[PDB]
Amino acid sequence: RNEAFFIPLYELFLTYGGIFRLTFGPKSFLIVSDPSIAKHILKDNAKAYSKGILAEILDFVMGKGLIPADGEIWRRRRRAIVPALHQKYVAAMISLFGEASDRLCQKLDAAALKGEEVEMESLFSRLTLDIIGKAVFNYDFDSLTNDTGVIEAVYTVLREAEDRSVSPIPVWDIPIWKDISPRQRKVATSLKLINDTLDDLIATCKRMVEEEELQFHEEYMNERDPSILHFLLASGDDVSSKQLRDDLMTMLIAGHETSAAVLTWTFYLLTTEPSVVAKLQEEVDSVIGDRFPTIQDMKKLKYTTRVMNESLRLYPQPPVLIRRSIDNDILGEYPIKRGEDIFISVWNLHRSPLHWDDAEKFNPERWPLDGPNPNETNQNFSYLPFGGGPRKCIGDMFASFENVVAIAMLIRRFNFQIAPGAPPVKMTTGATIHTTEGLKLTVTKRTKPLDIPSVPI
Amino acid sequence: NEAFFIPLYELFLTYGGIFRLTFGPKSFLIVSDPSIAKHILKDNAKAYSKGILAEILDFVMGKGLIPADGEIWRRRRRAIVPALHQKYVAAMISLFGEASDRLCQKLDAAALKGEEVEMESLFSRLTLDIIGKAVFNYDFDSLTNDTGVIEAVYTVLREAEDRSVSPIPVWDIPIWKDISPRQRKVATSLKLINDTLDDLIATCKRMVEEEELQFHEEYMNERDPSILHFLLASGDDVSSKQLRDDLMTMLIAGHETSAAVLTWTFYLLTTEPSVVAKLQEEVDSVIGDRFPTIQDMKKLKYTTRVMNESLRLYPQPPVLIRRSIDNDILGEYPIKRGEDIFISVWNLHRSPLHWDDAEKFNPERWPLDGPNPNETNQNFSYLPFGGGPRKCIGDMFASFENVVAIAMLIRRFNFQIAPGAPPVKMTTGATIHTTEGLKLTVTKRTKPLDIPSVPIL
Ligand code: HEM
Ligand code: HEM
Repeated sequence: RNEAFFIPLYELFLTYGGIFRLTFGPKSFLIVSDPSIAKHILKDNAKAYSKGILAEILDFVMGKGLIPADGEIWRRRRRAIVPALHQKYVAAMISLFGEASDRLCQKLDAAALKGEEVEMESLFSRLTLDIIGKAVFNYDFDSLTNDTGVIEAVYTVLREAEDRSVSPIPVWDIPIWKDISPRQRKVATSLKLINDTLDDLIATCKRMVEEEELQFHEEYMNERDPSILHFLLASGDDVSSKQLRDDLMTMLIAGHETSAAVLTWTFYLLTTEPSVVAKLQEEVDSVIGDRFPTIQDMKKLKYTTRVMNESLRLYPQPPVLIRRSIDNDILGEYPIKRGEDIFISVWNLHRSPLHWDDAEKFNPERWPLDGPNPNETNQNFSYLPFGGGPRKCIGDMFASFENVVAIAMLIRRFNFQIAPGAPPVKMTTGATIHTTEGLKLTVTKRTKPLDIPSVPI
Repeated sequence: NEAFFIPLYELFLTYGGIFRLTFGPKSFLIVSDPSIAKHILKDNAKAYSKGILAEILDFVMGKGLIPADGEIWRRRRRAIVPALHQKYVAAMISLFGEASDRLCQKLDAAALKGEEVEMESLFSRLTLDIIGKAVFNYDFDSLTNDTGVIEAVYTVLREAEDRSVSPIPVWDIPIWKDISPRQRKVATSLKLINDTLDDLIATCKRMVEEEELQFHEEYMNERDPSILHFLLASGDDVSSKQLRDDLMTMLIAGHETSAAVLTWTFYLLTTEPSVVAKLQEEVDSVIGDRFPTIQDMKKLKYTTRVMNESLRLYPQPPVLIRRSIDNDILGEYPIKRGEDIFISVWNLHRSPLHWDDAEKFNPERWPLDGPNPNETNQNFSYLPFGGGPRKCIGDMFASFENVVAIAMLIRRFNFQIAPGAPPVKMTTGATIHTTEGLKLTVTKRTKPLDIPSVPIL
């Protein structure tokens, strides 16, 4: 169809190797699928690269215009935000993960009783939105149940950004010159709605901070408002309201669809291997049963963690990392000048036959169950679930626990199967990998071990 | 590939004078009915804006994405129109004369070396040299030279034509990634043009202060008869930015339009030798080698018809873009606000239902001594200069410009399609360009009353 462009890039990769140039007219793109070269760009010589095309496109959509900002502004804000995601914060977020997942479970119980089919991708999107809003700026979207102005303003921003997501493979369409004016206006309206909502949250929290008798420190957390926003305001760092709003927006977007896609593809993947569902159930039944998981449970949910590890391998979010050279460099042996637009295919890295045995196989036990958890260091940049180098994910522990909690709880409560006559599960791509027409599943209440024998009348 | 108006012609033959073209969630109304076009363009013009075309043009020209108050232009149009009075147009005939003669000198040289000429390019230079002088008293000398400012004009032109809207999809990578650099490159060219305009304004402001002439409807400083001078002598309170914009508007409006008319006229002439004969016969008789004067204009009847007929077969532009800004009825069909409309002038001009032998180059389809054809005359089946409140203000200027140019060239030279010349095909935008140029063979014409000539052995 209008295939996810990383599929053609995979085929081209098998032929042409870990670095090749894609030419189309007077413009070209470098496609990097070599772990060493990816490590060079992302980590060893990261300072020679910007986010190029992706940054420019994203800035335009978000109202920041066509002038690339000083990169040191973000480096500064990132340094300020990272400490907010400390050990104690992540532990407190586990509770939020549990209750939010339970709300989804309530929705699933209802659908199961009525024997209805569910579209899981949509539901995972609502769940993770509710989580990130609460976690980041202490707001309850309640998108699992409602569709409000701000909820719709978020998805309008999302849909628009994804529609502008860059692909080096030409498609059949009318140029969008005619569309710039109306699209930017519609988006601007949605952004103002979100920003006004954020403004009310900033003000509310500033007030809570002034009235506090708490010393700020690296492990600071007001227990009544443990959000990142609260941490940032208790810091005393001088930041404009515009910048702070922009930061909250960044993490909302970074932390929403990412986890939703990971849950979606994990559950798709689970349908393809019943024996994996078996091991998963066995662990969850033993370790947590019906309990909301706690920080101590995370170490013990080993097989669940690996399932997530393996899902992110087969379906990376995003499947491509965009860069642009801003200085001279050598990629392997190949000299390059400033101005090269580069696509690092995480999809190719993760599924490379040269670096993975049975690359297309869903096998959570390809990394020893009791060994170390796989990461970009571990796997020599053949595995990049959370990126690598200075621009890597800052929500990686947050998101790992979020998804382990969600998977574990759901797998405890329900049996999931591909619905009869459900649409085929195909991919579209952007910031994350979406399904083409949803993930339609049959959900039934699971008969748990140690259930009391039941007898209908 | 094809100029999109070609498929719209075929669709028009099937579906008639008004139909909806659908592609996804968006659609365009294609109007080819003279009555409906008269309704939109004239009778109920107030229910329509220039929609997509205006938005696309505003962006490229540095005016952003919020449409200005339409009343601003209506005000400025009222101020500019009086500048193109009878006395002014007469004085421009001299300029038309001398510029065409300069092209003739270039053509004389090429004939001597037996070189082939690419006429579209040369007509573009000719009309650029004419419009710059007539509008803001500047000599581009593009017929002889290549400067930065000349290149800045064509850089703007090329970009605008590349963004010109087509309702028919093409095969390409979306240009979201290119918005920032394109906007920047153009802005650089625009600044160069604007700085030149600023210097011209200043020179003229001083010349106006030190002159002792009363302003009136027939005002014209004989030393600087340009439109710019008239506007400054008016006393109209207008900002420099606005004035610059007006000069840009007319530069663009009066440049490529005439070039395309000359280009397609000369293409058409190669297709009908008997028309060239009649043309030569008239020109030999009426003006000979003389530069035409205002009095010659009435007498150059067949030349006028050749131009009339060229504009019929190759309208500039081939489509007029509108958008409904109120409710309306198009024929019988009810319409809401927000409809994007393409009036196909190409279809109107070539409709078999309204023209006998519509594809035939026949300057005598309007009786030679009858009235000159116009939008009133032809009941909106003929729109060389548009119609209604947004119609061309340079229509008399341009009609004389082209008659002068055609007449002189046909007096002096024989033109033929060059051997092995590229095929003449069409691309489209604000005007109809050829795909690969109009390569012609040019030889000095043996005129009646030429002294018998004998080359030396
Ligand atoms: C399964 C969930 C997630 C995945 C797979 C993921 C993945 C990634 C990846 C691969 C990058 C690097 C992109 C690049 O280098 O171009 C990134 C960046 C980032 N992530 Fe995540 N992420 C997830 C969840 C989160 C969460 C929950 C947060 C915050 C609470 C977050 C915050 C960020 C931020 C702020 C960046 C930009 C860092 C920078 O540019 O310096 N992410 N993410
Ligand atoms: C053969 C040459 C020309 C042709 C075929 C032509 C054709 C047209 C047409 C069809 C329109 C109306 C477009 C629409 O309604 O969307 C128009 C508008 C206009 N023309 Fe011309 N034109 C020519 C030369 C000129 C010249 C020489 C000038 C000025 C010196 C000029 C100034 C303008 C202006 C300012 C407008 C905009 C009117 C408005 O929006 O109210 N044009 N032209």
